[PDB]
Amino acid sequence: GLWFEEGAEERQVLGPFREFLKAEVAPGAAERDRTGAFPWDLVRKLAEFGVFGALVPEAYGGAGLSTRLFARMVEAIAYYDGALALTVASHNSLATGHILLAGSEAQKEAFLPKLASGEALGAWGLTEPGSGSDAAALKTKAEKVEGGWRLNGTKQFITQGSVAGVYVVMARTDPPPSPERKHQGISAFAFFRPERGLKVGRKEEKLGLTASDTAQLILEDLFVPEEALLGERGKGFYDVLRVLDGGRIGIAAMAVGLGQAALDYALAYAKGREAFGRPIAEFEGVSFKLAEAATELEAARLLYLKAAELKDAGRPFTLEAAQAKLFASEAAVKACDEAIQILGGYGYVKDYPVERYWRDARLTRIGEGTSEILKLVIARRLLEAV
Amino acid sequence: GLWFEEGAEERQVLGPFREFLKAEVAPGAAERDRTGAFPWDLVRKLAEFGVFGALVPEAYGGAGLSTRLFARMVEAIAYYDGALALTVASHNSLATGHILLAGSEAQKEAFLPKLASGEALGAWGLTEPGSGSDAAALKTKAEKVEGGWRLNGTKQFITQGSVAGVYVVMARTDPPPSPERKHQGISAFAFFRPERGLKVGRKEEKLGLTASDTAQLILEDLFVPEEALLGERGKGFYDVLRVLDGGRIGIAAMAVGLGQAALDYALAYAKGREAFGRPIAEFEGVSFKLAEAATELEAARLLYLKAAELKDAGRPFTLEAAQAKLFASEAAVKACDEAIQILGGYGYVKDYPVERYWRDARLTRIGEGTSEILKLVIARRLLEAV
Amino acid sequence: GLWFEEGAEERQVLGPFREFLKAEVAPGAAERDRTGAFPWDLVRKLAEFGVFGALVPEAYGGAGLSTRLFARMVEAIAYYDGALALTVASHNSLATGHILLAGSEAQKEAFLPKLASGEALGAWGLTEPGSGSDAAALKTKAEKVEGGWRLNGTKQFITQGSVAGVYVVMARTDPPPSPERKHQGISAFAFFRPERGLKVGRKEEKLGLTASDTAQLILEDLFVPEEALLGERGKGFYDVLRVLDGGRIGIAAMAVGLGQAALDYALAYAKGREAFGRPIAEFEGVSFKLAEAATELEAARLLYLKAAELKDAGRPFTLEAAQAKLFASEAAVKACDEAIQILGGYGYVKDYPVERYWRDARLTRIGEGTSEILKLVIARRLLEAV
Amino acid sequence: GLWFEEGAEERQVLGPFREFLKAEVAPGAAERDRTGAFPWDLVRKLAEFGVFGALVPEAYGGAGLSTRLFARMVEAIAYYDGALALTVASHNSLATGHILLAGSEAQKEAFLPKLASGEALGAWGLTEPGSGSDAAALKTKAEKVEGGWRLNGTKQFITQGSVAGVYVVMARTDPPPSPERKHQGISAFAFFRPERGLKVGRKEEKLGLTASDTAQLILEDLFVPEEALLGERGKGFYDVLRVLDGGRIGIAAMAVGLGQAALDYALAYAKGREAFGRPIAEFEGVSFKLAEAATELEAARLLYLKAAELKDAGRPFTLEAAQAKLFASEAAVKACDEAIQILGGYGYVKDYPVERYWRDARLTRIGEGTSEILKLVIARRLLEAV
Ligand SMILES: Cc1cc2nc3c(=O)[nH]c(=O)nc-3n(C[C@H](O)[C@H](O)[C@H](O)COP(=O)(O)OP(=O)(O)OC[C@H]3O[C@@H](n4cnc5c(N)ncnc54)[C@H](O)[C@@H]3O)c2cc1C
Ligand SMILES: Cc1cc2nc3c(=O)[nH]c(=O)nc-3n(C[C@H](O)[C@H](O)[C@H](O)COP(=O)(O)OP(=O)(O)OC[C@H]3O[C@@H](n4cnc5c(N)ncnc54)[C@H](O)[C@@H]3O)c2cc1C
Ligand SMILES: Cc1cc2nc3c(=O)[nH]c(=O)nc-3n(C[C@H](O)[C@H](O)[C@H](O)COP(=O)(O)OP(=O)(O)OC[C@H]3O[C@@H](n4cnc5c(N)ncnc54)[C@H](O)[C@@H]3O)c2cc1C
Ligand SMILES: Cc1cc2nc3c(=O)[nH]c(=O)nc-3n(C[C@H](O)[C@H](O)[C@H](O)COP(=O)(O)OP(=O)(O)OC[C@H]3O[C@@H](n4cnc5c(N)ncnc54)[C@H](O)[C@@H]3O)c2cc1C
Repeated sequence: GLWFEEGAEERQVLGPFREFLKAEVAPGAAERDRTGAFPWDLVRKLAEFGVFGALVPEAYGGAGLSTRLFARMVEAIAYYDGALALTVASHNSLATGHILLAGSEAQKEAFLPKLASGEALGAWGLTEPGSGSDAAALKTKAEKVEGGWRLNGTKQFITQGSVAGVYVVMARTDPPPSPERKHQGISAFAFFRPERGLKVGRKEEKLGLTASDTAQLILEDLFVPEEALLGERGKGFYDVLRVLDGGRIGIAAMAVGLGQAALDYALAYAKGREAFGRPIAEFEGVSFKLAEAATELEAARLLYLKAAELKDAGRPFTLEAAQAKLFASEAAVKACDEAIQILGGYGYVKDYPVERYWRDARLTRIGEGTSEILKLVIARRLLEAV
Repeated sequence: GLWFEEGAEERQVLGPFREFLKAEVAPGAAERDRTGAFPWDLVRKLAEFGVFGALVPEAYGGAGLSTRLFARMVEAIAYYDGALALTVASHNSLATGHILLAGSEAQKEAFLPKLASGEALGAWGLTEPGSGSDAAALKTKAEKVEGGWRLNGTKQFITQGSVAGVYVVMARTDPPPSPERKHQGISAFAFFRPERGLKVGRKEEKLGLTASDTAQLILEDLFVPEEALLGERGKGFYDVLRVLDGGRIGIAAMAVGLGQAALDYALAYAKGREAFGRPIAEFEGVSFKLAEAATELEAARLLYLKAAELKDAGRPFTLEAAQAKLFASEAAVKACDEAIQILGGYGYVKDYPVERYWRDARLTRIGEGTSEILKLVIARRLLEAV
Repeated sequence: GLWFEEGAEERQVLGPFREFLKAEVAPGAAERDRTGAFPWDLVRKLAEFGVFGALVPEAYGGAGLSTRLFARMVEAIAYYDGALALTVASHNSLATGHILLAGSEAQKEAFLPKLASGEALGAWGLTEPGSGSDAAALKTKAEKVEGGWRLNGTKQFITQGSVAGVYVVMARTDPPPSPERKHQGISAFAFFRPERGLKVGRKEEKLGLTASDTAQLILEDLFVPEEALLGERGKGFYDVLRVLDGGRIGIAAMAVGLGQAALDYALAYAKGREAFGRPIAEFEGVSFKLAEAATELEAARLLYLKAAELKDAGRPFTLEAAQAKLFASEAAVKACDEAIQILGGYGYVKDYPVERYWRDARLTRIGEGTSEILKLVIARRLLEAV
Repeated sequence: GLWFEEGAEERQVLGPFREFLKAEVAPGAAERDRTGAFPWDLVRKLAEFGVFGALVPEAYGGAGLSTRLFARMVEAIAYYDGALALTVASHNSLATGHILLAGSEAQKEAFLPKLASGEALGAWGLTEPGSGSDAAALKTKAEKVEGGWRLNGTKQFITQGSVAGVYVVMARTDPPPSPERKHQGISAFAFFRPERGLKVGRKEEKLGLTASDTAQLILEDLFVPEEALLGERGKGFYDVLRVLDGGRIGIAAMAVGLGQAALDYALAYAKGREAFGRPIAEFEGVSFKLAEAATELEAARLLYLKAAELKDAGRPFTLEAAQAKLFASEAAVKACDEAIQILGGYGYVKDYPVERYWRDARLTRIGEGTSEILKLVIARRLLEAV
């Protein structure tokens, strides 16, 4: 069909997928938000579908899907369970994506098959206690030893950090030429869950996405073989930025899914709830919110589809991925907040899903580049183009 | 001192009060947000101070404070514990306020002393499952019987609903002349916790203000004596509106307190957290948020002080109370959301208080008149004045 | 290349078109904004580009272009002269579009060739002094007489009202079945500039779009032949609604053009203007404004391209055209206001074009359905879909 | 009565003042916006009200009014004529205020009587073509010569620049110790309109405030006596900062006046204009805009009254004046834009005053410190307080 809508082939995949989500994922979303229990059962079931190898080429045991279709799949998952959407998006975009992007043929044959089947979930460790937005300020170090490297440092807020079977960690291998250029000298390392040298820190409770595994990683004299070095030594940061460009498309889709769920719930609610003798949807104070949210969410969807298209075409998309994530996350969180408002007192109670949608969506304005950082990324590119 | 700042007499009360809050209330705020355990210990300690009889005249065993001072006290409590602030604000403004406003000398001597000492917490039941914003659409009925009345109906989201010793419930005693004028025929009833006829429904879990008691009340053939009728029969709605005007000043103050706590935390954090070689407070993306929030919160404070002043002067303040609550709640929630953003990933974790500040403040845009309802109230008054 | 980009065919047309605009239209834009002198000379030259018969089939002497290409052409014109863009958009979308939509073969052969060549500009009269948003409340009457009709009424703010050679006027021919169905009974009439019966009222000075011809039309027992009736008698308002859907796509494009011009100017200015030792573009207070505007403008463009595509595909597009116009107009006006701010004092002086961009763009949130009306159109469609 | 209301004394002054404004100023406001003709006649009459020497002590021939009363007077003027309000505010706050602040007894006796009577209007020249927000980067030089100084430089956008009888110009007299301390070495010079050495450049057309005199000043080896030095040599910028604090209070009041005029007009219009069978004020899309604007404008007024009070009390008010100006200007411009929207097409025509209100108010977010600069001033004060 038309570029902006789901084509026949996309519907053939997404239609059945959405029914699976409604039947198997939706029922326990509220409970998972309360308990935080990692959904191993659903991971297993999704993995059997190839969801955890979505972007991985079929040659490596993956589904070989396009960025566009995978993004739509993430939106679909997020509509029913934000935590699961983050689990799926991060696994595919970050750890797996980085190995697919910079891995040698040997590394891709060793890691990709296990990641694509779900046998091994992937964790991507960039952020640290002292550095997030300024990611190049990381302090984890990698020193050269006989047979490989010795890693020492701490990673903060790592998704799948405690359940991962494969880890990709960024560490400094060489001194930076200057503080302005501290990105130089950083390398990436890919390795299977260590027998020793890696421990999970005190788990933090989160505002939302309860069931998503987020943990602190403490690396103490962790040994990794020579084959662990991912990409060229000291040039890992450029690769990190390319990985985040792709990851941002997934987060944009995640945001749209959560915002759409909130809008859909508010629309249905406003049509059935009456006040002053008529459905509240008849008051502009409610209908205008619905119209604005619907419009912004459609705009956000078009933006992430555009970014995905550029990536699928092998063209630069840094600016476009940033714009998509920025707009989708900001619009989605606003839509969720308006949905809470439309339900009134009921929007403040956990028996209804809207308060969870907001709590889950709220992280999309922070993860993989805060909205502030993205505005810098966007402005810089705009100014360069004069 | 100058009208807009705390005078010497106000500081004499608030200064020591704030230290008490820092030492006895602040320490357990996070735990109460997780467990929802009603703070009986703190209620007892505050009650000994007269906090639960703040507006009640000294003749009835109250503290006889001004609306202005009580509002500042609510802001102070909210700064450290939103749930406790709501408990204090609702008890004083609604149940107690309604009895003080419309009670006969006999009723005030019977109820006020117990409410002012905290021996009896007050619950005010207006809202029902089918009516909130359109409060005059309530369905609870009061039928005249020998010796008094028989009440039947359900109240929704009632603060102190399960722990109250005194209840004030609104019910229809006479048929409305028309749907446009359904407010006519509604009466208010004040009574001590019933030996029978009243039961607490399934408790709902909330987005925030966890430790604040919120319950559904089910009235089944509840008998109340003739002396229970509060105000004139069928004219209780006008009184309800006057009670809400006063209550809105307290909620405005509550919002300001929560927003100020968020701003203060973000300011301190931004000064100590460094990125790209400098405190993040040095980046306009952060400092502009701080400046805007500080400015809006000060404006909100001036607005609630103005409303309080008018009430203390015995002058109309419906428009002013609505403006104060509308602006304070909207500004406070925005400030809290910006504080989450400034802390970044840390703003999304429960080890820090900012995510709780937002969750607690979020109800202020809904309770005692949603922002939408308040805009209607304000616009109507503006248009009447031409 | 990709759907959202200009295709090979589009570039071959838009490339030289833009060159013409920069050389012949841009130079006098500022002067026209000051004098309001209608650009008859530019109209003649533009007519050569197919621009005054863009959507009219080649059979009737038009250019036979797609809605998508025409929309891009309107954005291009708007980038350099907002008044000219409105002249082109209205002529094509309203008067011409209505005749193309409901005209009989005889009417199309008689009117379209003259409109499509620019020899006769078209004016569309719907709005009246007492009705705009509530367009079906028009009072202009059309009484049936021997061999035709006699029209009496006043039309307000009609584009091309004083310079038009062809007029399309909506007038009531039959009584409305009920006040709720007042849209029934309205007919459309197409006719050439009469010798009498039509006079132009006191010209009003406008905030922007100075050179765009806007006038009040006073119909005084204006006679029109039987052949003047456009569409089915009493079904004129239905055609009007269809005409507005198409028109809104053009206004959305117009808005994007003006907003893009403001953004581009602000970007160039911020890169060259220094303060405190560096380009002001290096301060986030400035760069964040630029990033947000750019993000919203690109979403707005995607929205109008989507609406144009649906129209070209013969599919429903009422909802989509409303979303495009609403989003684009609101985003463009904000971007223009931000540009004024970025230029500081220079943004307040007419020597620079940004203040004009805002004044011109400001009408896009009002014309062809105010933003408020569009939110209603949007909400209704969303709710009807359940 | 209450602090925030007009006191007995204020009403006795403002009552007749407002009557004068409505009778003598309001009638020609629209015409002056079209012609830009400086209102010399109104200046003479206003001078009678003490308005051109409002803050000047009676000893020096002034009115000896409080900052609070003067601020209310500026709001009153702005309500009817924005250009006149700027003329009064700038004359009083800048040129006159600077001489009153740093002038010696001899300078005050020589300048103030003439400025305070309106016989000599005052121009304050700080801004230059290359420096505005970064005011300390001024390039105008003051070389020491026999019996005085010789000034060379260009001043940009100077209010009263071409009609002033007294000029206060900032020029560098000594080299800056370092680029970071460039504010040191700047001096102020007060002098009467010279016979040569000062010429007015090409007048620029403005977006609004048409009748306000604004001009570029070219100083060409302009000689001024030793007595021209205002304040301590090289310490002129410190006085400049103090002058701006006071000026910002006046601009805040100006903004409130314009915003209030727009709000009042929109309220009256919405009550009388009907659509779809009822006053448009009955649609929340319109009434919510009115309620928000009214709420923000009253907060803005409270903020400027607070700042004025602190100044009158001899207490610090830098932070407060910045907050007042920032809030008032932003709120007023938004209210004016909403008024344009509420009038629909009529809001876009000059026959109605709302488009002028917006154009006039728009400068308040730029003059005497852009909103961006004010947020910096605010943030710095907040952070210094820890
Ligand atoms: C639930 C969750 C899951 C996550 N999963 C992963 C993961 O799987 N892998 C991984 O590596 N990381 C992960 N993260 C970390 C996340 O990427 C970082 O939190 C984020 O990139 C930076 O946030 P921060 O906490 O470092 O805040 P900071 O970087 O300290 O920033 C704090 C505030 O300062 C602002 N700021 C900083 N610099 C500037 C500037 N120059 N201009 C303007 N504003 C600025 C920021 O926008 C923010 O508002 C996760 C975080 C969370 C909460
Ligand atoms: C934690 C909590 C504590 C509370 N405590 C008390 C208490 O102590 N005592 C008590 O009596 N009640 C209490 N309430 C109830 C509260 O007052 C009501 O929820 C509120 O007044 C109305 O909300 P609602 O749930 O009825 O939503 P509704 O009234 O159904 O409204 C839903 C949405 O429609 C909007 N809307 C409705 N009408 C219009 C209109 N005409 N125009 C535009 N928009 C409209 C509302 O603004 C809202 O966005 C409490 C609620 C909560 C959540
Ligand atoms: C420069 C210019 C060119 C124009 N050219 C043409 C033309 O070529 N042909 C033509 O026929 N007309 C033309 N118009 C008129 C334009 O179409 C109308 O102005 C518009 O459709 C309705 O605006 P109005 O002035 O009637 O405002 P109103 O309809 O009176 O509305 C006033 C305010 O009330 C709001 N409002 C009204 N109803 C509701 C509601 N139900 N809910 C919420 N808000 C509501 C509106 O949004 C607006 O904010 C032009 C106008 C201008 C200024
Ligand atoms: C009608 C009018 C009357 C005036 N009257 C007077 C007068 O009487 N006397 C006088 O001396 N001047 C006067 N001015 C000038 C006015 O004071 C200056 O324009 C203003 O102080 C600075 O604006 P600028 O044009 O220099 O913009 P710039 O200083 O170049 O700033 C341009 C943009 O960059 C932003 N910016 C700059 N630095 C930063 C930063 N560090 N962080 C974030 N953003 C930044 C600004 O906010 C603005 O958005 C007047 C101007 C006008 C238009």
